[PDB]
Parts: sequence; C-alpha cells; structure tokens
Amino acid sequence: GKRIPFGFKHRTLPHFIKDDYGPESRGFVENSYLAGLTPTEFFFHAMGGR
Amino acid sequence: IGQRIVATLPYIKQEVPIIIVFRALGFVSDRDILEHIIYDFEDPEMMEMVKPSLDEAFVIQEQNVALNFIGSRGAKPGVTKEKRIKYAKEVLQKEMLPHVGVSDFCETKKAYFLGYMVHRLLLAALGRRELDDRDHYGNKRLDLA
Amino acid sequence: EFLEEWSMENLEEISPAAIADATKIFVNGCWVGIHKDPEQLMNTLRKLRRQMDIIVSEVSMIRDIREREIRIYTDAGRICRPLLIVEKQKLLLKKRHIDQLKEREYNNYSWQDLVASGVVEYIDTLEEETVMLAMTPDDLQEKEVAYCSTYTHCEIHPSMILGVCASIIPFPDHNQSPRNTYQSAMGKQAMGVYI
Amino acid sequence: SKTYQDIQNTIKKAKQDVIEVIEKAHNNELEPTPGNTLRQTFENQVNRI
Amino acid sequence: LETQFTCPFCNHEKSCDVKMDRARNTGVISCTVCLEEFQTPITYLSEPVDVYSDWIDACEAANQ
Amino acid sequence: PGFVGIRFCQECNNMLYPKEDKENRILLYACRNCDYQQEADNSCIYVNKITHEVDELTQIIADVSQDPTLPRTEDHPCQKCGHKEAVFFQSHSARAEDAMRLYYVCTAPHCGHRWTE
Amino acid sequence: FLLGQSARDAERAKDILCRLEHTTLRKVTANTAIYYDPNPQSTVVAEDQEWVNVYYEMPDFDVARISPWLLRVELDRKHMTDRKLTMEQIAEKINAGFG
Amino acid sequence: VQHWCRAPRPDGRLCERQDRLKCPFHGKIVPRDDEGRPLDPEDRAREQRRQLQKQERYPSLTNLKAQADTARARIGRKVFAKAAVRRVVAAMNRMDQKKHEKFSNQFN
Ligand SMILES: [Zn+2]
Ligand SMILES: [Zn+2]
Ligand SMILES: [Zn+2]
Ligand SMILES: [Zn+2]
Ligand SMILES: [Zn+2]
Repeated sequence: GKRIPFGFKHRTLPHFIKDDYGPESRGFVENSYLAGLTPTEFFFHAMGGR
Repeated sequence: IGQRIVATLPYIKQEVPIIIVFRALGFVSDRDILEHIIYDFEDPEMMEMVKPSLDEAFVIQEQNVALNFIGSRGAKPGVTKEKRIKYAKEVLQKEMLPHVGVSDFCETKKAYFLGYMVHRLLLAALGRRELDDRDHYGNKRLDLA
Repeated sequence: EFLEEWSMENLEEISPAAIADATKIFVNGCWVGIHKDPEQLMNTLRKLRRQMDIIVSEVSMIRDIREREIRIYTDAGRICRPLLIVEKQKLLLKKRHIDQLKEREYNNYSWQDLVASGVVEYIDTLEEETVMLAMTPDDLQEKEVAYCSTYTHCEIHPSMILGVCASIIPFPDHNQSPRNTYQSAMGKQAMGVYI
Repeated sequence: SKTYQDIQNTIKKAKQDVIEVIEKAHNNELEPTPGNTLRQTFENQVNRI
Repeated sequence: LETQFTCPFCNHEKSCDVKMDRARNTGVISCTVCLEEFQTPITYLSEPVDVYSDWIDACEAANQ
Repeated sequence: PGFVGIRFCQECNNMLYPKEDKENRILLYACRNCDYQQEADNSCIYVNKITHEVDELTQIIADVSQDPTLPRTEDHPCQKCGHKEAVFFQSHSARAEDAMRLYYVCTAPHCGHRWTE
Repeated sequence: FLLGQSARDAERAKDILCRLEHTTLRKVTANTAIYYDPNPQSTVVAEDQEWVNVYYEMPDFDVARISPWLLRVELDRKHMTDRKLTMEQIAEKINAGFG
Repeated sequence: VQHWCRAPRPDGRLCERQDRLKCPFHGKIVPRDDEGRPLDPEDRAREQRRQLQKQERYPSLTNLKAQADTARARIGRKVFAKAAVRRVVAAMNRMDQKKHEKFSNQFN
C-alpha cells in the first residue's frame, strides 16, 4: 500500500541519488505494456507482482 | 527505571552488567571505561544514557572482585576460588569475541570492540543510526559446497 | 600488512582522545586500527585492487561516510557482479579493448586481461550502497539537466539481471510479471533434448 | 499519434506538479492536514496527483 | 543458577540454604544437618551462589 | 536550561555523585568511592526535553560532501567561502522523520560550511 | 453520536472531544528539571523570580516545612490550549492526587 | 485574562492574581469591586459562610508510627506500588513505540 520502499540507504536502487522522492524513483511506471518497461520499472513491477 | 545495559556472555549462566565486564578486563576506573565507550565527551545525551548502567554496578570496583562476580556464575557452584577466577579469565579470553583474538593480552582489543558494540547500541537507542534490516543481502552470506 | 606500512595506527598504541575525529578501520569485522585521512586511503586501496596488486579482485571495500568507518571484507560467501568503471564522465573501456577482444581467439586477450587492466570491477551487494551506477553510457552524456553527473560505474547490460529460465522469455518487458514467473516455472517442464 | 501525444502531455503535467510539491516541502511551505503528519500528508498529495 | 549447595563440612548435598535479609544487607547460609551457619554482607547484586562462595573462602582461609 | 554533564573524581576518576551539605545548605559533588568532595556549579541535576528539539547541524559531518550518491545543486552559493556548488539532503533521524527540510553543506575542500533553510 | 446543537457546530463537538480524550501530564509538558533551591526568595533561575517572590512572601504555605529540593516544569502554549486547558485545573489535580 | 482575584488580603491589599477560573489562595474567583466586595450579594454571602466554616474548623520511647505517619512515607507508598510502576513502564514502552516509529520511508 505504500510506494516502493528505500531498501538501499535512502535509495530505492543505486541508479538514483539519495533522498529522491520523484515519481520515477519510488516506482511510477510511465509506460504501457506495449511500449516496454525500462529496467527499473521492470524491477519495481516485479516487486509488486511478488 | 533508568535504562541499564547488560551482556549475555557464553557459558555464564546469567546476564551480567557490562560495566562489570569492563572491570573484569582490567579497565577499572570509570573514566577509562567511558574512554572506550564514548569516543567524544561532549554529547551529553549519550552520557546520561550511560549513567544508569554505570551506577548499577558501582559496588564491584576491582578486577579480581569482578572476576569473582563473573566466575561465581559458570561451571559448578562449589569450587575453589582460584578455579573460579581461572574460569572467568578463560571465558573472557577464549570464548568472548574470538574473532577479535583468542591469544592472551588481547584485552585492549577486546575492550575496544566491546565498547564499539555498546556505542552502536547507544546510537540505535538515541536514533542516530537505523536498526539493521535482516533481509538486506549485504548482511547475508551464501554458503556454498 | 599493507595497512601497517601505510599510516594506520594500530589500536593498542592510541590515546582514546584521538578516535573522535579519525576514521575507524575494520578488516573482516575486527577493529584493526584507525586512520586520519580516509579518502586518500580509499583511493590508494581501490587503485591497488584495480592493478591486481596484493588486494585480490573479490575484496569488498566500503566507506561509511556519515559515520566514520571503513570496512574491508575478504570472507567467503559474498555475492558480486562485474560493472564498468567510469572516469570523470567517461568509461575506461575504449575501443582498443573491443578490438583486442574481437579476436579473443588469437591474442588470448581474455576476460582476465580485461579485469587486470582496471576496466571492470566486481562490486558486491554492500559496496553497492556507495556507488552511483549509470544504467547505460547515455546517462553519462551531459544532459540539459544533468541528473547526477558524478557517476562511478555502469551496467554492462541491464538484461543480465535475469536468470537461466527467465532469460528465455522474449520481450519480457511487455509482459505482466506473474506471467514471467509462471513461464520461468514451466520452462523447467518442457520436453526437449536434455543431454 | 494524437492520443499518444495527449497521454504524454498528461504524464509530463503530472510529473511537473509532483516536482512542485516536492520543492514546496523542501522550503517548509507545506503544512499538515488534520490527523496526519507532514510525511503522510506529503505522500497522500503525491499519490493523489 | 540454583540455590541449594553441598554443606562444606558434613558433605551432605543440597543441605545448605540461604536467607537474604535485603533490609540489613546480610545473608545467612546454614547447614540443616550440622547446623553450621555462616554470616556475611550482601549487596543488591549478590546472589546465593555469591554468598555460598564467600563461605568456602572463609572456610579455607581460616583453615590455613 | 542546557544539558548537564558528569564530572569525575580526582583520585578515582569515578563519577562524582551529588548530595547536599545540610548544615550549609549548599550543593556538593562527592565521591561515593573515595572520600573526595567538591563544590557544585549548576544547582540543577536533571533535565528532560519532552519535545526533543534537537538541531541536526551538530550531527552533520563536513565530510559528507564527498558522496557521489548524494545530490549536488548549483543554486545555493556558499555563504562562507563563496563557492558555487553545495550538496544537500534530508534529516533522516528518528523523531525527525517529519519536516522534509533540507540541510546544505559546501562542497569546496576545507571550507566545510554548513547551513539550512 | 452527538445529541444537541453539538451535532451542527464544530466548536461544541471539539469541546466534547477534548472532554473524552485522555490527557496525561506528559502530553502538555515541555521540559522539566530538578533544581537545588534552598532559598525560594532567591531562585537559581532569573525569569521565574518575579512570580516566585509574588507567591512566597505571603505565608499561606509554610517556608520552614519546605525542603530545599525543587521540581520545575515547563508547559508549552499550543499544546496547553489545544485541550482548552489552564494551569488552574492542573494545580487542582496535583492537589487532589497527592493531597 | 482580565478579571483579578481581588480578594482582601491580610495586609489590606487586594489580590492581583490573573487566574482564569480560581484563585489558589481565595478559592473560586468571583467578580469583586474596587474595594474587594463581590458584586453579587449572594456570592458575598456564600464566601462569608465558607470563611466562617473555615474559621470554625511508653511515651518516653520512640514510636515507630512516626516514620510510618509522615508525608514522605505516604508518597513513597503511593509511588512505589506495583500498579504504579507497571503504569510507568507501560507509558515508557509507548514512548519506545514512538521511537520505533522513527523509520518511515526505509525498510524499518
Ligand atoms: Zn553440614
Ligand atoms: Zn574517587
Ligand atoms: Zn563553503
Ligand atoms: Zn488571590
Ligand atoms: Zn487567594
């Protein structure tokens, strides 16, 4: 029920800078299933499905 | 109802106030112990976090007394004194924190490491660091053939 | 041993007044010394590792910075993966290397010569907490609003975050995730030639 | 293509508003709603956007 | 930890028991069989096994 | 108010517990262990901040400017050394999770100036 | 469910609210300290000395019985008002409980 | 806080205390004139009645009850009760519950 959690040290992943509260950083997928998903959206989507 | 820190050593039948475990390692005066636990004497809050535990065991003030105190817990009740102090010394060297060292005269190392353990605990309680996550894989080791 | 040759100050030789500002140093969890200039020590050591010097490749090396510890691991069981190393804003992997690998079968310029030349680096789950990964060498390109602009590593390719059965799925990123998980589980029941 | 452009424009709008909200909160310009702390109000507003 | 100890003198196991008078900071250990009785101060950390081990040293020390 | 710190004996180095000199009605710091005695200075013995009004600037260490993982911004020039670039970040401590206020630190070598907004 | 006009206006409802909710002293205290004051006429603290000497000169309560040891407690305003509350009632309660 | 206690003090002065509801030294605050008489005659009669009611109302060896019969013993009995310490421990554990709530965004 919450956005993706900060599992690294104030980072959702090591591709983002620290204390990043943007929509991309916490797991907003701005793509359709027909446009693909960029690798970080793929990982966050995996977490939700799990 | 002040917070009182204690340690659970291996092969000692009861919990033990940590300040005792510092006495039994030969750092007898109070200030020498707070040199090893509190790496900076300016933060008052951690000092009054440590005060209660430094009161809890004001009674035991010398290395051999604390070694008695520890070894009285342990193997079998009715045992001579010298065996009791040998027991406590054997524990605090061989069994407690081996990775720091099993050889003798590893007591300044052992005291610094135990002070580190307590420092980390006090930060966790004052909130200056986050509680360790269990499912972080940095903390885990895969155990191959 | 190398640390002793450097300006490490072993622990049984310190006045406890000094620890306040210095940086601690743990080698496999054992508080081994202290040091006064951390960053130079870290750069020295990472350089030594990058040269295949005394520090073997699989030696994780973290630097907690808010708290003042440096931690070095050599134990067994840690998991790690190779990444590309980044200069200021540029990979160290030039086309010299691609040229020499392309004839990997004549020059015997293998992968080992590629780690040996300070181009890839094994970074493990705990040292990742302190890197900044470019997903692809385009993140390096100076953007209109440079996102981070101080990257440390790159991914070799994003698609190597998948496994042996999930690497069969074609276009896995157009699928909903439980679909990919079932296919992973049904690709192990599929009659073929097993040997 | 027209509806693709609509969709992209809506997404750009939404991300811009979320950036605005963030920098408000960075300037101490955001004030909690009744029954909710600052973290929770911040999160609730971003999720609503 | 346990509380009943072999009498150091009559060698009867579990025949010694202790009374910790926390009011006076003094604990007594008494052998029911031989009626031997040992008195000694206690502090708020002390336990029966600590008291007992004062007795043994008192026995040996006087037996020197 | 201000917090109150411990002070140690000069024979034992043990912590000097307080008590009162009733016949003089003045505060003495004494040693439970040795028989050393000292005359006090505070006249206060205990303090609790129920609100927990801790300022994080003390917790900040000027070395955090080295982090590559940590945001860099050009807009806020350093007040002290006049440098252009400075890192910034959240509070990130228990009892301080609210208040997404930012803390700024200069990124010049050996300037180490820190401030807030 | 509120019964009377409290159903309609918010203020009456909030009154009833604060009259249900439990409010121990911690919730309405800023900070406390245990001073050593032998002489009430001369507090260690300065900012309190005014109302101090306003109280201690009139001998409704004995000065001889008083011990030199002190509690001083700080109340913060916005909390203090949220429960629509005043030091009179807290004084009253402390009288009631310990006598 | 406008109205003043204004009760007649023994020194002839009127109280200047700014209490919202009650004077700690004169009970309930009633509105008084410049010379301290309550404006309401009924309130004055009630105050007079209350004042009248208030005005109306082995020996050589030590007695152990002297220690048992003292304020300090009473307070010690009250505070050092198993119920009281249990409530104290419960409240302090709820304090611990808040400092457990000091990890919002991350895993904790
Ligand atoms: Zn016997
Ligand atoms: Zn002393
Ligand atoms: Zn600067
Ligand atoms: Zn009055
Ligand atoms: Zn009055």
